[PDB]
Amino acid sequence: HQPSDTIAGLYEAFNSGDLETLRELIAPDAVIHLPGTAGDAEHPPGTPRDREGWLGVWQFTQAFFPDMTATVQDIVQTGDLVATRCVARGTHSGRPFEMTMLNMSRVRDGRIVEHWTISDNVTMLAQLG
Amino acid sequence: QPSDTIAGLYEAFNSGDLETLRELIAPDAVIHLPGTAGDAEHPPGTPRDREGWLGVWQFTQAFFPDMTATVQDIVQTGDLVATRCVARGTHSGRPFEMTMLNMSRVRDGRIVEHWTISDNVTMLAQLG
Repeated sequence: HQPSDTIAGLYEAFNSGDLETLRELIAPDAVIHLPGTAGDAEHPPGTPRDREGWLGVWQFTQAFFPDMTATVQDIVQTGDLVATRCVARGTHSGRPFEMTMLNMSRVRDGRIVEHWTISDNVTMLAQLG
Repeated sequence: QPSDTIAGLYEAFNSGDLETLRELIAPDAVIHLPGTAGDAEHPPGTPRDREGWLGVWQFTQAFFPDMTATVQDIVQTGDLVATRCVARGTHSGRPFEMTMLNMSRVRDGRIVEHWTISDNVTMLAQLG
């Protein structure tokens, strides 16, 4: 049950802003598949990022939603693959939101080497405006 | 096994097999669809039942008639199965590949709870 612990540790580390732990738990050359909403001028929607590309997108999103946190609701493991359902909770200008996130991660030697994630952005927008 | 149920579900969606879909999904299943599947009558974040889900899926089938969903990775622990799928098709001569992530609870060989989200923005970018 080591891969499960890695992924639980990842979301803890994102919530705390713990860069050191993030960089231990994610390989520098990990293949990170972010959703099309994270697409931009240099990286069109289908294009994988590396670790620091992912942490860059995370930091941008944190600037807009400084109190956003992720809590793991379900976790399943088979071999080196871990899938998770999380709920991202925050407020925008004092109005609370709850958004589902689904993730799939490959873990090797206690580090993330591949990750897919998608968030329910439309449901979150509906709750705010 | 729960893995077999979920593999059978995506086969049945690909073939348009309503009878098998209704065998594999309980009528009272709790289906958490993304906000994109929200509607005037069903606001975003409201769960649907089976027939609500099959209603949304039938619209999506009619809109992308050559789209298929293929299970790429599947993980199982107890009654929970998560899957990563790729939805592939050519729509009006433009090819597309979009990731889908799903999580299902299976009980007595039927889906009783399901969460799904698709990478719609990536798909739209590939078509326009």
